[PDB]
Amino acid sequence: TMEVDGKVESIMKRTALVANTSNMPVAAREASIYTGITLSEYFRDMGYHVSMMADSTSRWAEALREISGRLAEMPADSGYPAYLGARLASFYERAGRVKCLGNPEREGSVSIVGAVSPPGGDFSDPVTSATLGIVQVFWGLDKKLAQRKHFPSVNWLISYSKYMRALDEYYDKHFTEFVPLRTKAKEILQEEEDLAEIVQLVGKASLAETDKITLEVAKLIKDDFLQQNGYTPYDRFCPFYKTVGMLSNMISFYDMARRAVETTAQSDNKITWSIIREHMGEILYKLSSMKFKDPVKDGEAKIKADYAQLLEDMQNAFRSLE
Amino acid sequence: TMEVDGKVESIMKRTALVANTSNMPVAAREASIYTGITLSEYFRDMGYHVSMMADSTSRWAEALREISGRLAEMPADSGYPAYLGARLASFYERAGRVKCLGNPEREGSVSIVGAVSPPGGDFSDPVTSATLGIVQVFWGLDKKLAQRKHFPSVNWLISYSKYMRALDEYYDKHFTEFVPLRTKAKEILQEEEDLAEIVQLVGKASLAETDKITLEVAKLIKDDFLQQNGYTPYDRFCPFYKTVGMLSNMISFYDMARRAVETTAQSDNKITWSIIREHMGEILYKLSSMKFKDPVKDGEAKIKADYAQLLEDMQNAFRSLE
Amino acid sequence: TMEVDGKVESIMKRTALVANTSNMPVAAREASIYTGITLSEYFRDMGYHVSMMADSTSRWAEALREISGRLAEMPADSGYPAYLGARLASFYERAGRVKCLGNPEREGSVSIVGAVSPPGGDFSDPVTSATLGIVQVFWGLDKKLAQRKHFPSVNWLISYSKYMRALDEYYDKHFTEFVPLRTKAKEILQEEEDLAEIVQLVGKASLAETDKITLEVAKLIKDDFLQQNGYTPYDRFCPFYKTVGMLSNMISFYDMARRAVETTAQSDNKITWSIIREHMGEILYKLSSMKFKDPVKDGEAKIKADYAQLLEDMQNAFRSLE
Amino acid sequence: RGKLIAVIGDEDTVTGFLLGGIGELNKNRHPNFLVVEKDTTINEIEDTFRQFLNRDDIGIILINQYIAEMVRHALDAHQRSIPAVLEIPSKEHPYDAAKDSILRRAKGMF
Amino acid sequence: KDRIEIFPSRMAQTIMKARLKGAQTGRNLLKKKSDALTLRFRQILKKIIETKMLMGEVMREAAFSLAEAKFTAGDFSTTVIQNVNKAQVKIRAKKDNVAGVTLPVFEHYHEGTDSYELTGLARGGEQLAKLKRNYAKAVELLVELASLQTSFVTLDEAIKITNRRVNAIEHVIIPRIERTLAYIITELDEREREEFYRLKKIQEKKKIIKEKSE
Amino acid sequence: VCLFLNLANDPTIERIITPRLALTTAEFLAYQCEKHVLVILTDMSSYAEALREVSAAREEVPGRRGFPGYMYTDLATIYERAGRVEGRNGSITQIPILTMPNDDITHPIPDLTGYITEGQIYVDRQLHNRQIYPPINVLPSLSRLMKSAIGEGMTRKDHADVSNQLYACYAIGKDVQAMKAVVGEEALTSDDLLYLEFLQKFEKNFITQGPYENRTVYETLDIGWQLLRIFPKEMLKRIPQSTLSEFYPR
Repeated sequence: TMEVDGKVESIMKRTALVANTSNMPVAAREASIYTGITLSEYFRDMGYHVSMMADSTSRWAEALREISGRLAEMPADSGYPAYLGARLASFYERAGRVKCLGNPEREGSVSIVGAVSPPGGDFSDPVTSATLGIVQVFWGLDKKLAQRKHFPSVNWLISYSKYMRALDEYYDKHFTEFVPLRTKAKEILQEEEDLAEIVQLVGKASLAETDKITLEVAKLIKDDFLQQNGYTPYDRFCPFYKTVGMLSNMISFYDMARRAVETTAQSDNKITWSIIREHMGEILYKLSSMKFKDPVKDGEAKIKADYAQLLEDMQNAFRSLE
Repeated sequence: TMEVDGKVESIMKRTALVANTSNMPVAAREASIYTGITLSEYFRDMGYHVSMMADSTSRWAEALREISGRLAEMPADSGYPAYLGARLASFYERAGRVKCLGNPEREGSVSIVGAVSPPGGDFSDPVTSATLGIVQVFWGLDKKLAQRKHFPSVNWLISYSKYMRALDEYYDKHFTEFVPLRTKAKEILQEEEDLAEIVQLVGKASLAETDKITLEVAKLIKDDFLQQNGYTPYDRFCPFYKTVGMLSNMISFYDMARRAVETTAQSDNKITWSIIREHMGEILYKLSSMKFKDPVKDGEAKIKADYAQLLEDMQNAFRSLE
Repeated sequence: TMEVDGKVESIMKRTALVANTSNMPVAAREASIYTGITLSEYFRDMGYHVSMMADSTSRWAEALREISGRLAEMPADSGYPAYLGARLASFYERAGRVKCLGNPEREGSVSIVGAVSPPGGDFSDPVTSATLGIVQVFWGLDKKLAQRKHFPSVNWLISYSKYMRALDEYYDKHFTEFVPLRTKAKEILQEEEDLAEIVQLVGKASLAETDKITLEVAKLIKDDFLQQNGYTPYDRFCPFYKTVGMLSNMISFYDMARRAVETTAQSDNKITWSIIREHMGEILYKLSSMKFKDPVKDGEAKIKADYAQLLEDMQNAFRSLE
Repeated sequence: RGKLIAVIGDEDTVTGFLLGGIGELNKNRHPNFLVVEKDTTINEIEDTFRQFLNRDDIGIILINQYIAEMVRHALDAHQRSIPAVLEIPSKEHPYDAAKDSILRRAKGMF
Repeated sequence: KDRIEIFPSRMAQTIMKARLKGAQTGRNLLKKKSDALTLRFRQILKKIIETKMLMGEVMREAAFSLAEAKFTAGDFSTTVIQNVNKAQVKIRAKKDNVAGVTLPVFEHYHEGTDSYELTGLARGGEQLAKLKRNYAKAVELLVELASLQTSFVTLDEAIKITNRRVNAIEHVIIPRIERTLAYIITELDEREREEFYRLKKIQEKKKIIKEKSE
Repeated sequence: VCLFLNLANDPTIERIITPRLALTTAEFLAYQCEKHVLVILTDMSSYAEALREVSAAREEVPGRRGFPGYMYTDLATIYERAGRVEGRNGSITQIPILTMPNDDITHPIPDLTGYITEGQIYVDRQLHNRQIYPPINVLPSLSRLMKSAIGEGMTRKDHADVSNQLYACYAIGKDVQAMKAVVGEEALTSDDLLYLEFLQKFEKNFITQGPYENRTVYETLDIGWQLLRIFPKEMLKRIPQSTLSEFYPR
């Protein structure tokens, strides 16, 4: 169900399912993607935005290979037909935001979220290789994160999105501060990915204070920003103003801790992550609890005000320490 | 020549050979197996326990392949006709123990031993796969043993016989003790296989005393039980009483050695394989020499007495060490 | 230009070209090959020592493949016609030195150098497999040397020449020392190949002192005797006197280095490759700069004198070191 | 057959260890120890250290920290375990943990 | 070089897959061996430092006891340095085991040849006996330290060797086998493609012959 | 039991129509007579060989590894004649049995069967040689819908936790058994000894069953708890305290 105009409505009022199992005719499985994308194109033509989710393009590709074998066509790379790549390209190409046909000026779009199934994580098989060469985003779910209870299970290292440049025009207008914030968050995650190897060889304490800040802020982000308890009301849906405010507060903490450590590493009263943790435990707890603000009980204005307050209190604590 | 009723008689009084040299016509090569099996069936119907030796089902499959190619049929994998499995099954399944037709009640049998010769020892050769789909016993080859010149070259880890469940009732009546001895021999050999990988990949230094016992008694079983030079006067044929006696002694030795080390673990006078070997090297040598007892000139009772004497000596040696 | 009778003449006067480039009609590649060999046979009949360079026989093999496909013939491996081996054999077989026809007793030759362009850079290709079954010299080239710019990219481990015996009758009276020099050079390179795997998996720490010298003199031969930049005045052409002299200097360094290490390995004042490297930086660089000598700017006399002088310098420094 | 103990140090420290029971005069009448008197210079001190290091029966070697510092370029060359060198304090100069020959191998000791 | 040079086949594929699993098993075994050795090495580092701290005070006590001895007995250092004879304390090389590596450790052992007996007969007496006793304490401490340090160096070299072997397995041997397996799979696909094309051509020609029969 | 037998020397076309008779009868009994049917199709590798024979008889060019290109659809036509249906109490459960040739899990038969079915139960050669029966290696075996099969009101409250804990302890036991040959028993910690004891008793009491010993799921869970009582509660880290306090004692 979904909330539209304050009322709970079933999503089947806006969803259409092209559903078929493995014993359904092979021509149906191969034509499933095309029927779905043609329905999505039809609804796009009316100026709607249509999310088309193909659950297994790998199984569509296996249906394609089966039809090719029944036609007795020459087998190409790893058994798939001579035209698997061309077909995937001409299919994914049908996505995109369009100025719709016809007189009433309209804009629609079809967004294809086509999932792919690599055998045991092997991205090399033709379907996965062409899919990852033809798509522009890859969300890279991960069973290991699922077991670690990191929900969503997005791996945030193999994942990527090539639309970041196209969205500068939008972020610089509506969420002006988000782009550098995102860059710094990605850098922090990469830095922890690097430090995890060092910590194996020489242990955690060997790290500089800057690297301790990196490790602990990255822990904060992973546990209380990327991880998300979707089953609970407060953050099942995270409005982007809330997301950008969360990341702003966390990266402000990063900048302030980095400044405090860097400007006092040369002094007698050298500040350390231990001192920061002991002094600003309250601020760390509030940052970790930032998840709990509920847009349905706290208004957008209240959430923004509370995050600004957290920023101010963090500023005051860092200023009193420095 | 063979002994019957105290008189040496030629085996050609009870044998028949269907000769087919490789240069004879392919059709005759194909019909050779069917002629052989038909003769075996004929002598089965009289109440005889005919054995049959098909000397190359691999070359029989070659004959089928060539004939199919000449007939211009579509082959299966590796060019064999798709009905290779059906042909091999219709051939093998003519074996068995039967209650013959006709009124004078009698029960013959036909026992088919079929040679396979895959290219390069390919366990996936289509003829070999089709054979494994049918045969109840597979005495697989081990090229490592062949190149070590350990004969027989049976790969006791991938060779199998599904007739053990049916033969347990016979063993329970005639050779009661043999079933647990067989079980423990297989256990020991698998344990040695698992241990040797660490012994070679890492080293023998870390092994425990029970591991040393397993390795050494398994070497004893491999060298002095599962090795049988068939050209020698004493080991061209090994009666089952000799086989079960040998294995009984070796397995009892394993049990008593394990008992010694287990009894003296967590105790001041810890026993080890390094003390067992030195204390009773004579026992080990006699266990190794059990094979040399010759049924032809040593009576059944004499060999049984020798093996009972080795059991007595083993018990005495272990009791004195303990 | 080449000097004849003290007069400079352009080699175009003795070169003829047959060109069927890649995009000119495919069927004509076969005609190009045959026309080239026929012209060579003509000038061989005159009593000349002709040489034919087939710039790629894989292109002719592909022409045969395409014509065969248009004919709908049954293919050999990878689509080539069954008669590809016969075509290549009949083409290469026109190469021998001959006693030409006709009354004035004449002797000529038609050398053949057929480049092969194996698809994928592997020599399992059917064309290369056949060509290596036919030819007597194989100058296998390595993409991994070409990438490093170790030109000529001849792979000295797999390449071979079955004429090394027929040629010793000539070597042992024109360039006497060269046969043992070549034998020791190939032994050095094979020893270094054997050491490569151990060094890669164990590191250089385990190497003996003679093994270090083998490695380093092999590097010297690779960098400064084998690789030859064909597009420079000094190494576009490397006379055989220059080649044998260079190899003599390097092999003599190898001999003296091994003598010095072996005669002092039992002493307390051991000589080590490090001591040699530190003491003989000038000599090693001179052995590395031997290649730069220009046969036309520096006469044969000057080059031979300089190589002898470097030999004297090496002997002086060895005597002054040990 | 068994290993000995060897000492380099002040007269006081050597007297202490000798009373402890370390000293012996070998078949050549060469002690397994050396007192660092002011007449003994760096070259002879390191000669004795090297002697102890080579000789197979010496075993465990004791050196005060300052003398080890004066001997350092030989302690860096010492790279086999059994001739165990121990850098020890003294009343002359204290011991410190930093820059010990064996502790060079430790990178996690902050 | 990149590939093992085994010729493609299904048997070759089976062999290479078995060899890849063997290489990975060896990698994991040696990696656990390395972890065990490194754990013991770090433990010995900690114990080495604690024993160094303990020396930092036991040796100070020994020096102060010597000071007390000199105050009463006079300067006996020359007598001690002269009356050497034979060592009362000696060491025996004893063995210790970690994983498969051998760690040398030292037994502290007594011969009883105390030549400095009677050296305090008239004055030194109890003060010099206490000096002897305290330096016996110090000698026990320092022999423990030497045991730790010998084990420490041996473990360091063994750990470096094991890490080098693991790195070799996971950077040369395993990648080589994986490349060979990929090449084998490619070439087997090529075999199957060639056979398919031959059979397709044959079926085409059979169809043509059937048509020509009419 | 309704038993169909297609002997190795019976026609391969009859082998083709054997599973379809079996599953037609299963559909009749389940979706018409309303009873829960378990369909056990033995040797789908043999069925695939019969399919290959019939395909070649049609004169179709082989596909991957010699099998027909449409084997995916055919295996799916057999398998997918399963599952519960709307408004009918009956159901059909399938246990295809596969002889993987050469033990190659990538072989088309097991590969397409893995794509079409919802789990796998591995039978292990090492266990078989060790003489453990049934030699079901629990580590690579998986049942995707076990979470629906088990639980309160279906088997018992503690089933999922006992299963996860047994699997985790078994994995750690195998890891420790590998480490034991590297470091030797005398160097192991007491936790490693507990894990090795659990591994031994798990393969001896839980896995090893004997062909005629029938265990209700309650009895299997009681055995699982007897095994998990080898460890103290604190090392049963995958079982909630809510379940430990209720089931661990005794």
